[PDB]
Order: sequence, then structure tokens, then C-alpha cells
Amino acid sequence: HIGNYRLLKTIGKGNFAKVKLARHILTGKEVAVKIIDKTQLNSSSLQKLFREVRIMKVLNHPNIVKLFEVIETEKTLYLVMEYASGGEVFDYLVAHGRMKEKEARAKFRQIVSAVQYCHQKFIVHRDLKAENLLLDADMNIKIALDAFCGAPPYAAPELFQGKKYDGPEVDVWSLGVILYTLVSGSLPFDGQNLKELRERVLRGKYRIPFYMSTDCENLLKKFLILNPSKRGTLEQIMKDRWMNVGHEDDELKPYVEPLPDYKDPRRTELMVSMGYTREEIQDSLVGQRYNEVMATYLLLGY
Amino acid sequence: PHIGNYRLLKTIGKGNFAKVKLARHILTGKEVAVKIIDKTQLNSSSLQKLFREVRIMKVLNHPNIVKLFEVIETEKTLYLVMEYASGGEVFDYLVAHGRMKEKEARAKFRQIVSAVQYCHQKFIVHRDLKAENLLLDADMNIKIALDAFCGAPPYAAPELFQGKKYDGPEVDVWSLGVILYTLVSGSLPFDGQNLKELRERVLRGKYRIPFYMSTDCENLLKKFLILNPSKRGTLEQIMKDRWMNVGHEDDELKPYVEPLPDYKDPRRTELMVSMGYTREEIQDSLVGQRYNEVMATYLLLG
Repeated sequence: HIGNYRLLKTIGKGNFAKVKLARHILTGKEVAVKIIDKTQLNSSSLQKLFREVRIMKVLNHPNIVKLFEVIETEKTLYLVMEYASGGEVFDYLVAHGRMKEKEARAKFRQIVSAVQYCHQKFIVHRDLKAENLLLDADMNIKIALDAFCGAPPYAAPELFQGKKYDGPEVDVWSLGVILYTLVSGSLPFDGQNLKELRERVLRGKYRIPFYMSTDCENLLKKFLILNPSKRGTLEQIMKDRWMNVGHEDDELKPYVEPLPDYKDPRRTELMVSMGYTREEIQDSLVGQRYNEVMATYLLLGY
Repeated sequence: PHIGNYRLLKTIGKGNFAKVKLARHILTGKEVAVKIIDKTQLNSSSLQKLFREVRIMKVLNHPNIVKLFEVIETEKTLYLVMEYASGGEVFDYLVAHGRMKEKEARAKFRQIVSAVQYCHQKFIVHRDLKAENLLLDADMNIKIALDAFCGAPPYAAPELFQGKKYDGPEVDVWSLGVILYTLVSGSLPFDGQNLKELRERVLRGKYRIPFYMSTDCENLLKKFLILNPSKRGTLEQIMKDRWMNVGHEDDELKPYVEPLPDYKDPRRTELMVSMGYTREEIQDSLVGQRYNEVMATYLLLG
């Protein structure tokens, strides 16, 4: 029972999952609510699901969509999360053409920050793609016909070489592709089928657009390196020149998560007002329970 | 008449740089599909593919591969007029009706195998046979035909993921395996939520046996879905398989032998003389396999 949210539109249907837009009753705040039918999933989908939940609970970064609540039932799982009303970066690109380098950089600095933050938590994404880059109202990055559409162009070469495919360097290769699409408005590696796509990726070479700066081009080369073990950490890339143009006071650095605030007295008292107990507020937050109490508290933060 | 001798009826398919229209061949009333390609928007490699696909299409003459009736060339635009298969995809059919009973899978598989095997005797390999390529006509026979990557990987042979050559007819053999599995199970033997997952399954090469499946059928799956490319049989050898031939005891599936050239049908020759074509140009067009308006008319009178 998700009585504490009021369901508005459907924003997306899946085979065995739907996403609704919803209003969180106590705060009026808009949320996205993924409703998953667990009875329709097989073993490995359940592994992926449980893993996504574990991951998503632990991430707290202004460019990765925030988790506010999880509601479990035997048959159905509900994930209440932040809503990014801006739609996808992929889309934007096709509406607008490439981004000018200045713009690409604002977005890309967010993306690198988000993904590098994951890497420091030993979470690797493993198929970063167009689909996964969403936009908020003010156009900030928020990180999120079958599962293969759009997918191969982001695959790092080791996929096609029988090599292990689990390093953070795999994300590094994808961020490369992302950079390239942002600034050029198309993919650096494409083809009419898997065979063609694979030869391009494995050869690793890509067309330089006439307008591209050389700074940007050097950047791409730090990402799109065939040899997995010879790819820089995102942390090293963060110092790249192009990455810091107009940010001389302000080198892009590893994100530092802020210290927990589980006792905000403004929000505590407000909640006491709604008829929560101070007792349960503490338990839920310290316990990192993601129940309705913690959803309210997090949501009062916006 | 909108192009050569064809009136265009509805649009039955849009592509980014290509369009398929349903059309009526004015002289004969016969329905055709007309692929309208804008060459001005194709890059180098797509042109290579296109020119190859034309060379190939012109040379294939088989009751289960869609027939080519005319090519019309302009600097800017290419028109391929072909046979129209009104029954839609086998992909769709299966989703509408569930798996096929083994008996029915067999009727359609014998056609598919025959058609593909015919290509191999012309040293044409298809290289990305998929669901979308299997079309049905009015009588429900096989006719062999969001981006190019949708539904692609599940049909890929292991060698793609291992850095090996991906060019043998044994590549087709692997996909026919998958095709067989879909027809009788109504689902793919190798799937995943992303490339990584998909590649693990494919390179592992093991697949679920559906409880209802015959052991005949399962033995036949084993002759296709062999990991080692060099260890996969010719379709000519698989044609002899037991399951392939159940209910076809006086009638072992054999390599197709194509009928001999009928470039002199006096019935059709004279009919065309009537429409004011010259005898000499009819023979030139056919003997020279010209795929011009004269040959279109001749084939179309068929």
C-alpha cells in the first residue's frame, strides 16, 4: 500500500514494471515511483534488482537520482525516487544538435563527478548509455524494442575480445563515448550491425569533427584507450585541461559526500507536527531504513 | 504512375534515410514493395552495404527469399522494387500466438534452411539473420528479407565476442539455431539485460531445454549451436537431420536446385510485343539480367 503517495500520470511502462509520477501527500513534493512486479522476474533479474536497490540506497550525490523510499511486499516492490523532469541528454542532443564545448563541459563535469563518486564506493556502472543521463528542471545531469537498442555503441572493446568486463575502466570507456556525443551530436563508433560496430570499436579510431578544439580531442584520448589496464582513473582525468577551462579557481575534484544530518531540528519538529515520534525519526535515519518516515525527512529537504 | 511504371499506394515503413512504399505496377496491376533510398545521405560504408545488397538480391532466385523485380538508379535516389510479403514477421506471429507446435516450426524451418543454404551455395553468407528478416506471405510461407541494435545480439555467434573472424557461413548456422529455438519455444535461448549478461550466456553456450521439447528437436539444436565455429556442420549436412524430415520420409530436404532460365516464354514475350516492347530488348534485358522496366514487366507477368 502506497497510501502516502498520490499517483498522477504514468511516465513509462515496461514489460513487468511501470513508473508513475506521484505526489507525496505530506509534503506536496513530486516523486517518481517505480512499481515492479517481482512475480514476473527470473533469478537473474531479481539479483540485478536487489543489487540496484543496494546501490541506489548508498548513493547520495546531486547528480545521481536520489532514493527516498522503498516499500516491499511479497509480490511488488516500489522504489520512490527523485523525478527528473527534463528528459534525456540523448533527446536534447537530437532536438538541439551538439552542445557548444562550454555547455558540454558543465554537463560533463557533473557526469564525471557522479561516476567517479561511484568508483570510490567500488560501484561500477558497467553500461552507462544515452538513456541513463537525465536532466532536471534547471538542466543539471541526473544519472538514472529491448535492452539492446543503443547499447553496443557504448561497449568498451574488451567486450568483444573475450576479456573480463567489470572494471571501473569500462565506465571510463563509456564516458569517452558520452563526451564525444555531447560535443559532436553523434556516436564515435557506429555501424549497420554488430559486425561493423565491433570492427570500429576494436580499431578504436574515430572521426575528429572539424569544429572540435584540440583540448577536447586530448580529453577524448584519455578515455578512449583500447587497452583496459592503460586507461586513467576518472580521478586523474578530473585534472584534464579541457575539463577545467573557466574553472581555474575550481579544479574538478572527487566528490566529498557531506556528513549525515539526521537531527535537523527544523525538519524534526515539522514532522513531530505531522505526528511522527522523535523516537522513530531517529531510528529510521540512523538505521537508514528508507521507510515512510525517512522518505518524509529526505523530502522536506528540497 | 509515380516512378517508372509504378503507382505508389501507402507507406509501409519509414527509415531515417530510406522509405518503403506499397505500390501497383501499372501494366500488370501486380502489387510490389518499393524501397526508396536516398543515397545523398549515406556514408561510405552504407554505400558499400547497399551496393552489395543489390548485387546479392539480383542473383537470388528462391521461393522463400523475397524476389527482386526492378532496380531504378538516379544520381540521388535508388529504387528497389521487390516482392511484397504481406504476412508481417515471424517475430510478431510468435508473440501473437505463442510457440509453434513442432510440426509447424518444421514447415517454416525447412523453408528457412533451404533458403539460407541456397545462399551458401552461391557463397553468399547473410551474417546477421534475425527475427525481423523472417517474413511471411499471404499463404504463410517464409520469405526472407530504436536503431540497428535492437534484437541484434541474441542472434550473434560466440565468435563475435571473442575477437575472431566473423565471416563464415557458420555464422549463419549459429543464428539458424537461435531461430529454431524461437520457433518452438517462443523465446530466445540466449538473453540478458545487457551486453555483459548476454555475452556470458552466449559464450557459455548453454540454453534452457523447454519441458515440452522433443529429443529430436533438441538433437537438432545441438548441430547448430556449437561454440567452436570450425566444428559446426554445413546446412547441407543438417538437411539430413531426423527432426528436419519427420513426415517427409519420401522427401528428404535437399539443397535447392534453381529452375533453368525461362527468358523466352512465348506467352509473355508476345503480350509485351503487344504493349509495344521489342523482342530484341526483352531478350537483352533478361539474358543480361538487367533488372530494367522490361525485365520488371516480364517477371511481373509471371
